[PDB]
Amino acid sequence: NTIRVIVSVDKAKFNPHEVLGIGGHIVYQFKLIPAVVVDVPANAVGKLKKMPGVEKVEFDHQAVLLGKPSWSTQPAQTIPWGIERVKAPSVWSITDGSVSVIQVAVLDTGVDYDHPDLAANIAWCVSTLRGKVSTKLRDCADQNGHGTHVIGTIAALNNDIGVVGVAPGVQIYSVRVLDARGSGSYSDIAIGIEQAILGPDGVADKDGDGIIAGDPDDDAAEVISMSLGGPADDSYLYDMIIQAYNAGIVIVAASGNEGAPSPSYPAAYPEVIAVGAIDSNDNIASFSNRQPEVSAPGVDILSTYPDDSYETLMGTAMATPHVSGVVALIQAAYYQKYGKILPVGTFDAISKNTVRGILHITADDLGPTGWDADYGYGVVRAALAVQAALG
Ligand SMILES: [Ca+2]
Ligand SMILES: [Ca+2]
Ligand SMILES: [Ca+2]
Ligand SMILES: [Ca+2]
Ligand SMILES: [Ca+2]
Ligand SMILES: [Ca+2]
Repeated sequence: NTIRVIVSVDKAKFNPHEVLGIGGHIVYQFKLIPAVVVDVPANAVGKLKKMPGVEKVEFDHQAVLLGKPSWSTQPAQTIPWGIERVKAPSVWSITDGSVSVIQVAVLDTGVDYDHPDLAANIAWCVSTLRGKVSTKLRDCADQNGHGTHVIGTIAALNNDIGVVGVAPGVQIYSVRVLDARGSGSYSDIAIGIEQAILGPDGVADKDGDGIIAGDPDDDAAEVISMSLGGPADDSYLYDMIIQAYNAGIVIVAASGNEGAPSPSYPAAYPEVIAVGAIDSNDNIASFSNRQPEVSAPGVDILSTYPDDSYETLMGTAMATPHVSGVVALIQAAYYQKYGKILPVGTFDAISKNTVRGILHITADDLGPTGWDADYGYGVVRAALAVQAALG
């Protein structure tokens, strides 16, 4: 019948009605890139490619969650091993992430938005599934569990129940881009990245000052966390990754669980921090795809899970939110002190002047000395990173 594609367009020359004319459907017109998600009959893909103003026709590829059940806890608050491993709790007196301009967007299976250990930190929920952007909580709710678990590793509340996140005061945007089985289309994921930049108010840079992340006048997230991965590198997705990066947003993603030689997408992009998984003995997990940028706890990870529950999962998906939490603590501390955020930085940054530079120099260097193919620069450490940021 119909196939989903994403066209990159010249906006002066492209007419969406010409798509409608061939028996297609306009799914989503991106605000931040010159591209449109459309459905067209198979027979019309040729006609699309020749339409005026159509510069590229790309097909809609699939990504999957990167977390699975490993195999449960007392009634009091438990501190999962990985939260102490990334040296987070000592930071909280300085900041636990509750600086008001900071939000972390988690693009995943949705969230148990009323979970007692998460609810006070869930600031906004949206779903982009099938290219239909919804802020109905019933569409945003997690039907899988994975997204709830990831968000609790970042931001579960520090109190007397449940668990606790790396940045337990930080505001979360849950952006639902993966269905009940944890599969997601690249189109929905790119609409999700866009929504994290646009934020609740639907405008990227509302006062027109060119500042998006770290502007208190805007509601852009400062961190986008993607515990998911795909095999394809598509130009429109990368264009959206670059918009986020250029908005000053730190992007973090799981390297993948295939023990493959390099990270999946979007982790593999230069502008994204790829995260590998360690276990509780500081060994790299054998499933962890290699050549990550940093590594973090990703085996036997206890966190929140629907409905008002807790679960132990494993995968590079569980490692990623540890790193996203550390980044939130870095930006929050930096803003608290200076009234601005740090630049994101690059894959090979090695200075205290960028988020990624801090992460790399303060990471616990494991296995062979320096960056290696298993650990990346090593295991992220919040207490040291914040010390570097503020120094
Ligand atoms: Ca913000
Ligand atoms: Ca708690
Ligand atoms: Ca906004
Ligand atoms: Ca602004
Ligand atoms: Ca401003
Ligand atoms: Ca090393």
